Amino acid sequence: APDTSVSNKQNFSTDVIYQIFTDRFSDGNPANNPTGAAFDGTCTNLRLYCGGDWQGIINKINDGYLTGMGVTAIWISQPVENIYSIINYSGVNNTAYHGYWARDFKKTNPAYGTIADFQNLIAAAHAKNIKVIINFAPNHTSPASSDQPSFAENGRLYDNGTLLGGYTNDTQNLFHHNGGTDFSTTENGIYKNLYDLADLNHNNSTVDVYLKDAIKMWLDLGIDGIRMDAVKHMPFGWQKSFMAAVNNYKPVFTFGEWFLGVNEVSPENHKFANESGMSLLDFRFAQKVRQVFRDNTDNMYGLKAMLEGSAADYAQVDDQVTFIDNHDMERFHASNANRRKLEQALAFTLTSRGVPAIYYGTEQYMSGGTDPDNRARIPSFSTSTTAYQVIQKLAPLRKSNPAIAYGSTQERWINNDVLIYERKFGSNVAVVAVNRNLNAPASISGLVTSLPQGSYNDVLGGLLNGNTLSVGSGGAASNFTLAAGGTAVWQYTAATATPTIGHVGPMMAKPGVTITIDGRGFGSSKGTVYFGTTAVSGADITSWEDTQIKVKIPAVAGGNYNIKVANAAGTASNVYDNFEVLSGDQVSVRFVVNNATTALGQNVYLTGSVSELGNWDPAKAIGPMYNQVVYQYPNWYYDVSVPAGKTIEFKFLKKQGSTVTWEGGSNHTFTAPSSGTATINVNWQP
Ligand SMILES: OC[C@H]1O[C@H](O[C@H]2[C@H](O)[C@@H](O)[C@@H](O[C@H]3[C@H](O)[C@@H](O)[C@@H](O[C@H]4[C@H](O)[C@@H](O)[C@@H](O[C@H]5[C@H](O)[C@@H](O)[C@@H](O[C@H]6[C@H](O)[C@@H](O)[C@@H](O[C@H]7[C@H](O)[C@@H](O)[C@H](O)O[C@@H]7CO)O[C@@H]6CO)O[C@@H]5CO)O[C@@H]4CO)O[C@@H]3CO)O[C@@H]2CO)[C@H](O)[C@@H](O)[C@@H]1O
Ligand SMILES: OC[C@H]1O[C@H](O[C@H]2[C@H](O)[C@@H](O)[C@@H](O[C@H]3[C@H](O)[C@@H](O)[C@@H](O[C@H]4[C@H](O)[C@@H](O)[C@H](O)O[C@@H]4CO)O[C@@H]3CO)O[C@@H]2CO)[C@H](O)[C@@H](O)[C@@H]1O
Ligand SMILES: OC[C@H]1O[C@H](O[C@H]2[C@H](O)[C@@H](O)[C@@H](O[C@H]3[C@H](O)[C@@H](O)[C@@H](O[C@H]4[C@H](O)[C@@H](O)[C@H](O)O[C@@H]4CO)O[C@@H]3CO)O[C@@H]2CO)[C@H](O)[C@@H](O)[C@@H]1O
Ligand SMILES: OC[C@H]1O[C@H](O[C@H]2[C@H](O)[C@@H](O)[C@@H](O)O[C@@H]2CO)[C@H](O)[C@@H](O)[C@@H]1O
Ligand SMILES: OC[C@H]1O[C@H](O)[C@H](O)[C@@H](O)[C@@H]1O
Ligand SMILES: [Ca+2]
Ligand SMILES: [Ca+2]
Ligand SMILES: [Ca+2]
Repeated sequence: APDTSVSNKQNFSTDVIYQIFTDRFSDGNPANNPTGAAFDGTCTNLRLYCGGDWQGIINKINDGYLTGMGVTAIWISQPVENIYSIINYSGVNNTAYHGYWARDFKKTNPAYGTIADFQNLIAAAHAKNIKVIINFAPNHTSPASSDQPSFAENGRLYDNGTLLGGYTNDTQNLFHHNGGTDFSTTENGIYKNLYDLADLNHNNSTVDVYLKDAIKMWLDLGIDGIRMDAVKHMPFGWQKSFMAAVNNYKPVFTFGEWFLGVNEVSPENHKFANESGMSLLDFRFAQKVRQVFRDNTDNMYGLKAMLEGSAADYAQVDDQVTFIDNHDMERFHASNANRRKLEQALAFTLTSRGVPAIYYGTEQYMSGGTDPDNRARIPSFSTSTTAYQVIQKLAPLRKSNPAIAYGSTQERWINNDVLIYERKFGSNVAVVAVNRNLNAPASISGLVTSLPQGSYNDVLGGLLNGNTLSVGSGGAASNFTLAAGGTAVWQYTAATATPTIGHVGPMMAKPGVTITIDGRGFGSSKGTVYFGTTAVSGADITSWEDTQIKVKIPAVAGGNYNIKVANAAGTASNVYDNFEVLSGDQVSVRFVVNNATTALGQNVYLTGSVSELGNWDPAKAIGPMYNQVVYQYPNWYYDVSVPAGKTIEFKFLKKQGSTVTWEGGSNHTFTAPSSGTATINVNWQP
């Protein structure tokens, strides 16, 4: 099957996602509507259930609203059963309409539908070439008070109906009891509660095994991707072991939500996306887009800086999920704002690198402040809005032109208000011109592109005042006027003679697992696949065609490898780096080191005899470790994904910058569990 097929669960770069807040999209089955005080059929009280469900999504899939827009993927509110409590927060009733208050990860939220409804949704979507992503929030259960068990459902967690435990009398330690986070430090935000939500303890074997079993159930139901909620708030090492569980079973595109504020560029965020096994919602992209197109707090130079910086900071920038707003931000379109601002932000996002995700209702020009005002019921299903047509014209390009899906990004013209950028992949090219200045045209002369000589029509057909482009020899464009608020898209596609890799997924798994290599120019005859210097050919290459290769990871030592392919004739492709071969199945183990004193700025790290611990290379040591919440300095701790059942030797390090101080004595040793978790507690050896 081609890289663009709906069956490709490992690659969403050729897709356009539609963010569906289930309860607020379409009530297709009034019969499963919550009743009484938990419901408001008029959807005036945005904190109660309005009725939106999966039958409704099925209907909008079948009547062409989404397909007519060029939408090829959707993500939905967490599907698992939530508490049924109607909580009164300072005079106002609140319900789990948002799906974030889980009580049973192995059952569905009856308000959204039954398991059968979910199966029907998966089927209906796939029949229309639409992939389905589910929100999954393993960080917590629901609102709770240990001193007041009668409050809500006490954060109780059930396993397919069987009560496991609640926040009160939590002798099993299924949850954390360290108060609420103030977001002062990453560690603080991980081992303390978000709001009053019962924080799950992933170091508890029951919890660990339970959540991994739960996600497998959903994987078996046919989901095509996972949107991990609040990933900045769970142990990064545990999440890696989680992604390993997913990838070593049935790999599907996964990304997490890690909020970044305006002007916030986070190295931790980059590292998580680069090493966790999942990508992230591109807040850095979203926030800059809002600054430039919405709030006028930066110009095109800032937009360019964001594009160049992110392409360098993210190992797989093409896996980051882009957007201009979502369920937590104020809607991009302000009540009194010119609609062209939203339309340009949309065109920009749809033609930029990554995986575009449009928040439901954006195309209907919905406005609204922060939660819950940004979650109003979609006002209409009109295909006649300009925004709807913008998506309709550009969304399909991610499928037809690989430059948009996998291409590099290069600025070709720029000033305060204008940015003309080029996407390029193999012989494919796309040039996008945007003039955010709604009052002043711009004279574009000296524009040089990779477009072959000829005349190119604006793919938007002048919808956003774009124009035709005339390209001479050398790719030099003839002088033209870019209209005020003008947005144009010119593109070119052609066969690629040389094997070219545009995407690989998953990027982390153990030997034997099948990975998907997408691109162009692979040829129809099986060639060769390389993991580092190791060559794979023949039977282990399950299938091979021009745009997609399915190949089993060879049994090489755990580590980071460069992926490359060669066609049947032996012509080698470009290198797709940063592929992590795991040493085997993974388990999350907590390492605790006692009496490791340090100077301010100096931190303790973990190193060991397996790639998962960096194979003794300090530059790849695990950490910086923590020393405040669960354990206190001079004791440090960290949760780490390590190969199950392996006997591992390790040591701790104290690092100040790249300067390293090693534990003295012999290596520490332990054997990781075959499943579940474990805690290894040792003393720092001088
Ligand atoms: O020994 C003493 C005492 O200890 C224990 O009590 C402590 C608690 O255990 C501990 O958690 C802590 O709780 C306090 C909080 O730290 C503090 O912040 C405060 O919480 C308030 C909050 O300030 C209020 O704003 C209000 O919260 C609202 C939100 O503002 C709304 O936006 C809404 O939210 C929900 C969203 O609508 C949902 O979409 C979803 O959000 C998700 C996002 O959409 C998603 O993008 C993101 O990634 O993840 C989010 C989560 O999935 O969920 C949101 C949360 O439900 O609604 C909430 C609810 O109104 O109210 C909270 C609660 O009052 O106050 C807390 C109480 O003090 O500190 C406690 C005391 O130290 C023991 O439990 C106790 O018995 C002991 O006596
Ligand atoms: O955002 C939170 C901060 O995180 C990081 O801080 C870590 C330090 O870099 C790391 O050295 C360690 O800090 C411990 C000190 O090493 C240790 O000496 C002692 O600190 C003493 C200090 O020496 C003394 O002068 C002062 O009077 O009392 C301190 C004790 O409170 O304990 C420190 C831990 O409590 O761990 C830190 C994380 O907990 C970032 O480096 C920092 O920039 C961030 O602000
Ligand atoms: O692959 C090559 C070798 O790999 C493994 O060796 C690793 C060790 O097992 C591991 O402990 C670590 O070694 C560090 C020491 O633990 C640490 O004490 C220090 O050693 C210093 C020593 O303190 C000092 O007295 C002496 O003068 O210099 C030593 C350094 O030369 O740093 C060590 C790291 O350099 O990392 C080793 C891999 O680098 C296998 O165990 C080994 O058999 C392989 O040959
Ligand atoms: O002609 C090559 C040149 O094109 C672009 O330069 C623009 C510049 O961005 C505009 O602001 C204005 O100064 O016109 C120039 C072309 O004459 C590229 O930005 C530049 O890198 C490239 O060399
Ligand atoms: O600062 C709070 C928020 O205000 C507005 O919604 C901006 O568009 C957004 O970028 C910012 O994060
Ligand atoms: Ca309903
Ligand atoms: Ca947590
Ligand atoms: Ca890369």
